Amino acid sequence: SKSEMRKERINIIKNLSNDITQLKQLFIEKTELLDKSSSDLHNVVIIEG
Amino acid sequence: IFTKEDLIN
Repeated sequence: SKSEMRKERINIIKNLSNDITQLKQLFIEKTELLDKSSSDLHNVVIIEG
Repeated sequence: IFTKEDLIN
């Protein structure tokens, strides 16, 4: 029991870490994509002449 | 740092 209970603890903690991994990967990815669009926006500007 | 829109210009 308790051996496999601990293994399935590890499994559900692994699932939770997969959820955190989804959070990190996709949100940092789309955030850096927003930053790419920001350099398209905030860093492609015309003012002077 | 350096950007590609530099190279676009």
